[PDB]
Amino acid sequence: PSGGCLPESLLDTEIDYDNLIAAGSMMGSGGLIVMDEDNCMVDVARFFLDFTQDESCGKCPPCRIGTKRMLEILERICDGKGVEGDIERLEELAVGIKSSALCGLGQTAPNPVLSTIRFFRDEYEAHIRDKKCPAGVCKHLLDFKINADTCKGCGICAKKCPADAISGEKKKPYNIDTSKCIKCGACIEACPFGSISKA
Amino acid sequence: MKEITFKINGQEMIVPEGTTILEAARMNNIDIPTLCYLKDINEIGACRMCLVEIAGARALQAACVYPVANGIEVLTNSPKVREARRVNLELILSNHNRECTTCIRSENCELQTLATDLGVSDIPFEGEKSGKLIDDLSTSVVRDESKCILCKRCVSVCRDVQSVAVLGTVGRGFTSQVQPVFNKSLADVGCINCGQCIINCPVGALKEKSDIQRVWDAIADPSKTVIVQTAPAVRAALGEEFGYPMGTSVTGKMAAALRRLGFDKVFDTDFGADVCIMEEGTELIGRVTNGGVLPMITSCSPGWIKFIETYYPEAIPHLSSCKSPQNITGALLKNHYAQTNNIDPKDMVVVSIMPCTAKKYEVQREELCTDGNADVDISITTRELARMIKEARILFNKLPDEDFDDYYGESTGAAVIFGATGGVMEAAVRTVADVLNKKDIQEIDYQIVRGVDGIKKASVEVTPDLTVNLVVAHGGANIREVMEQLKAGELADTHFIELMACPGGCVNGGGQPIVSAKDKMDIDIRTERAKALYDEDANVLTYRKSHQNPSVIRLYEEYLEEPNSPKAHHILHTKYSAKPKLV
Amino acid sequence: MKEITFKINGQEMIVPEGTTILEAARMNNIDIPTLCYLKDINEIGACRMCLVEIAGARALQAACVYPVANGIEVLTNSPKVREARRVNLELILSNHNRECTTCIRSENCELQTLATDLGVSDIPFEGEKSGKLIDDLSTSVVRDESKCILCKRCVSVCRDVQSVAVLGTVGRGFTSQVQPVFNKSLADVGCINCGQCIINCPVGALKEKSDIQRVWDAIADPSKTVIVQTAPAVRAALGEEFGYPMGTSVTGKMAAALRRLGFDKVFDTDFGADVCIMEEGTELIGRVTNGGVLPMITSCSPGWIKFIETYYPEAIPHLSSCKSPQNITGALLKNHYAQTNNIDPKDMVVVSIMPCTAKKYEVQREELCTDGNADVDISITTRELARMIKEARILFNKLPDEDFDDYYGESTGAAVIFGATGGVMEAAVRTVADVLNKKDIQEIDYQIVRGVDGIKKASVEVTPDLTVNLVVAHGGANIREVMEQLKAGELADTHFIELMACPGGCVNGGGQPIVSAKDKMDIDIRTERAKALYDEDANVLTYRKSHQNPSVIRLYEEYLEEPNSPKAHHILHTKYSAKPKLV
Ligand code: SF4
Ligand code: SF4
Ligand code: SF4
Ligand code: SF4
Ligand code: SF4
Ligand code: SF4
Ligand code: SF4
Ligand code: SF4
Ligand code: SF4
Ligand code: SF4
Ligand code: SF4
Ligand code: FES
Ligand code: FES
Ligand SMILES: [Zn+2]
Repeated sequence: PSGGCLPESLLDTEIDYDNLIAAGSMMGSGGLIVMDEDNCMVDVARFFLDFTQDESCGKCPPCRIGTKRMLEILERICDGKGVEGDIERLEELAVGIKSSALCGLGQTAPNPVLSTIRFFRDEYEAHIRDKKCPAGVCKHLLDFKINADTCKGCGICAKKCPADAISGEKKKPYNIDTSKCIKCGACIEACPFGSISKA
Repeated sequence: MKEITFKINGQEMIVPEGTTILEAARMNNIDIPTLCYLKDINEIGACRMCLVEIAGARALQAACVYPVANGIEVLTNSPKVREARRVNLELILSNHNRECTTCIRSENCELQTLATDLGVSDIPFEGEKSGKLIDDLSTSVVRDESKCILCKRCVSVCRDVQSVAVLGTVGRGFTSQVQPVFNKSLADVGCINCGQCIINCPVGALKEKSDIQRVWDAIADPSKTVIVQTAPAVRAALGEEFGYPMGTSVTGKMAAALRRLGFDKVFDTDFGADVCIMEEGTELIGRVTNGGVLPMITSCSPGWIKFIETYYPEAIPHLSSCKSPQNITGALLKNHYAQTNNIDPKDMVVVSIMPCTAKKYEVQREELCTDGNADVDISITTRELARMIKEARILFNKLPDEDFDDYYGESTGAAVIFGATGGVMEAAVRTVADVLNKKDIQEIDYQIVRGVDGIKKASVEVTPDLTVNLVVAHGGANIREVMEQLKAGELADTHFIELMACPGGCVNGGGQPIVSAKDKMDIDIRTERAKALYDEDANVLTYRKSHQNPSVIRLYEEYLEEPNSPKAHHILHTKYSAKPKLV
Repeated sequence: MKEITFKINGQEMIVPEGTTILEAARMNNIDIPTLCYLKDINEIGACRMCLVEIAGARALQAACVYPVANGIEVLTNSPKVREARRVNLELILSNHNRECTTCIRSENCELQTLATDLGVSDIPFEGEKSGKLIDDLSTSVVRDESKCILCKRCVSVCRDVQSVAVLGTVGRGFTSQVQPVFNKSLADVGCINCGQCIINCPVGALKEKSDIQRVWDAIADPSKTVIVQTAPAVRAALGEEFGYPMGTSVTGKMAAALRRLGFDKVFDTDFGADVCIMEEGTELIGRVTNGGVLPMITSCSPGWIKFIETYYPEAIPHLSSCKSPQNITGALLKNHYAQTNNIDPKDMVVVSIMPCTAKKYEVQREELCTDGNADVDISITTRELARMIKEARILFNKLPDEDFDDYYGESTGAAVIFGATGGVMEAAVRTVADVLNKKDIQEIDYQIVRGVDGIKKASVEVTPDLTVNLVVAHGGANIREVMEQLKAGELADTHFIELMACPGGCVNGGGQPIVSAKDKMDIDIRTERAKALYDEDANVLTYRKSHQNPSVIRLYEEYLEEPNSPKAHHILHTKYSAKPKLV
């Protein structure tokens, strides 16, 4: 959480003091974590942002109040309740907090948000405008579609839908009500054929 | 002492080492905002409003507790530091309750002044606040943590100045609240009800319960005749409520305003204080002629006797059985004036105005009832009186003057200095010296102990055979150390220890109205109210000895018989039991 | 006069006819709340906060509107009245936004005083408010109906005493609100930027355009040099928002404060006003000696000249080609000082203060330009300066005194009295008498027309051959009626017509900080402005005459030749055009 992400445009970066601070990140203890296309990069910023809220020593008002007041902007995107222009409200707290911290967390807390926006601005717009997760990770922003060719139509997933958003007749691929299920995902593993994919 | 050279805004200053930029710039007529800081007690700087940029620094530093250094340049008018102060301001305002129309503090809340000070306009934010729990179960103090903004000034003043410290900070983040221990209430722990906590909070997180609905019902009941008592120190700072200049006395205007309220009768404390001093001296001469329990202490302020009973009750034989002077005059009014006017004692109501907060606790006590009836009914402080007279709203500055009445309106300087530092026992020494050896003294010096301020020693002979030793301690820490040496027996030689609960004496009662941090910076306010009361005492042009008062001698002859009578033992003298400690 | 009897709280009183309970109670030291009432203007009682109990009545009646009768005993301390006003205050509190941390006046809003005075505890009544919109398009004044409580005083003060009448009520129920005609913005309708529209609204629903951000941007650039300017009448109003007693000159103190703010140059309106009076006397001589258009009329205020050009385009040939003094100072500063000091005109910024709110309109006007460059690019008000200095929040009360700079800050009393009502004509007749007949006069006899206050007439013998008549008209109704009689041509005899947009002089202007209606009850504030101004004028130790200043004639034979030179005709005089009317 003390540093930032290093995307594919910076593979020839000499990792030292003056280059990675010019890249807007700091080594700290030296932990190195590699990400791929299989996880959404939106909510993992909230994952490091989970760390700072539950550990903050509770003295300075930014590291108390400004932290959790910055969660609800992310999760309303993460459940599809956000509006356009909220990412520019994030940029208001971007330079305010870092100049107004006492505890060592406060200087280094929002820098994961700072690192990702200057490369991955477009994928937020997919979360904000298209209402679609590129990695299919954000639970409330994903929908399930079945494939007609691979589905047998046995109806095992029909027994495992708690909201009963799937219905139909035997021996044929069923129909999916997108808005009716809670997107729990209990039906995808119960199919022995793997006929359910994330859209 | 070391000299430090530094330039602020291009201006060079030589200061003693250890002083900070805040007070140095205040000396240079420059102001820095503050919520966190108060002198000599709280230097943590957690408010994060007093920011300023220092050249040669990685990030910004708070001017509150940043120490001075040689060769440093300070500039206080960059756009970035203004932006920092403003953004901290809306992050505070998104937590702190915005219905400031119905706040108790209302007018001079520090947060409103700072909100207008930085001139913020937009609140673009929606958030979730702390939990709303009303602890309306205590006797004096009600907390509303929906308003509390984690100043930690309250816990600091209860920690060091009080040396009581029944408050702490728990939880993480939003769960970090200031609370008593075990998630209990203040009535469920040993809170002294001092009043320093409720006066030093800058946003009105601490309030006192209204009793004014019962007062307004009482004045609206024709079957009840109302008597309203007055304090010697109620007019010490009341005029500051109306923007008056400093140390103003409005006693005649005060009396006229009270008589414009439809209140039936108005008395004061002064005769009760005089007679209380009388039996204090009488029991003194009794115990020095019989070899009584020594060292002896008073029983005046209820807060410290509650302190010494709940905490360390081992000195319980050293108390005096007599009540507070306001209790004495309440009982005297409830019996002798009642039989004088032939009015049933269940048909009038008594209300008294005290700047000390312990009286609304003391009225709830069960053993201080006489003739099957309570001694006093309703206790009122100056804030309550203040917006009550502002509620009836007679424009105060244009009233005429009025005097008090027959019998009980006369005043002497010995009970003018009743609220002052040690004037009660000073007058006690005057009375006992005049009784035994006819000595005329107008003032007695005190000795300051080096190492701790606030403790004063005096030892002046009453007779060449009998010398009496006097110490007066004010403030909870001072109480704790004198109690510690009393258990050590260091002052086994002395005769009198005088305990004032709140610091600076009975004249710094928590019931006095709120003062600003700026006003506490400029003039130390007990000095100005001390000058007002000392000019009042020198302005007492009739009597400066208590026992010469003919009215009290008349009441002695007609109803009180002889000093320390068996009837005085029956009426004027009571007993306290073991109150439970839940600490 | 007829004498009528009543009894207030058991006290008998004889009053003349027309005396209401409210003013008689205030005379008899009794105070009653009001929002509805103001003297002589707004008497509707529609706030319903001034309720007093009258015995024998079916329901309660409002004190302001109720006329007295013979022998009625009334009381003002009942449970009935207090509960009724509590209910009505609870009700009226529901609409206005409780976000008082962003209310523009904040601590001076008297609704807050009523809230903290009447002991309102909770808000049990949530709900939904009117239809929201903000017309932030007008260049001077912005409305917000989320704070308005519909007291009708704004439309009353614009309708009658100003004789403008461009506001009204619309709708039924919640759709009732105060609007202009056909709900367009104030910028295209016949508003005059009166400023009395904003100064009397009790809730701050009327506001200025806070344009401090470009002040900060201009001072934030090191390459732009800033030249500040003080109006001759602002110094009698700063202590009002610093709580000072009446009429305290804070002149050198605010000079030192603005020097401490880091502004590059400081100057005053005095010298340009002197130049303008000399110039106006020169066209006086020119028009009299050539038999020009009579009467000639000055151009001191932008308000009434905009009023004429938007209302009465047939009256154009009687105007004065000269501009306001502030424009003249801006032009001379960007030409003569720029050429002398070799500083580029587009690299300088000039900001000036004047409480007259109509000035923000003329900065919008493009025609007041020198070589295509606006004469002054930015200006703030006295309230704007107060907000900025409380951003700076310097400890104002402990500053030393300083003087302004050379050449352009010199002082004469003849333009100390410039800010008063009619001092312009006084200085004009002084300079024309010294030029043409060597007469030294200081004060002029005034005969005011009977029945009308605000119109003033005189006849001064300037020369034994030519006697000049004086007409001074300040206040909207006075301007309206002198316009009506000059329209018929009744007053062709006179030569001077003094039209002044605000009533009571610019010492009763818009930009001055708010005073409550309570303080206007005792003493009219223009009286103490007049006394402070006259004490400033009578203590001027060097000069009392305008044209006798060496610096003005130095700049005359240095750069500007003589008044009404062709070059001065190109840079000091210009033409005016009519403006479109959509009322
Ligand atoms: S940033 Fe540091 S001082 Fe501030 S709340 Fe977090 S741990 Fe406490
Ligand atoms: S369990 Fe698989 S094969 Fe059977 S109906 Fe569901 S998706 Fe089709
Ligand atoms: S995601 Fe869950 S609720 Fe939605 S259809 Fe599948 S099993 Fe049912
Ligand atoms: S803290 Fe109290 S006085 Fe201050 S704004 Fe909030 S409610 Fe009002
Ligand atoms: S009681 Fe007052 S000083 Fe203490 S934490 Fe709460 S708001 Fe701050
Ligand atoms: S009243 Fe006194 S003892 Fe009680 S919590 Fe407050 S400071 Fe502590
Ligand atoms: S005034 Fe002070 S010392 Fe006296 S009872 Fe009250 S708190 Fe205690
Ligand atoms: S006008 Fe309204 S918002 Fe402004 S201070 Fe008064 S109550 Fe608050
Ligand atoms: S805008 Fe102001 S003055 Fe006009 S009616 Fe509303 S509250 Fe009254
Ligand atoms: S600015 Fe003038 S015309 Fe416009 S509303 Fe106010 S008083 Fe009326
Ligand atoms: S008279 Fe009034 S409106 Fe006209 S310029 Fe002066 S202050 Fe402004
Ligand atoms: S008092 Fe909080 S930053 Fe100094
Ligand atoms: S002015 Fe308030 S009721 Fe008449
Ligand atoms: Zn996603």
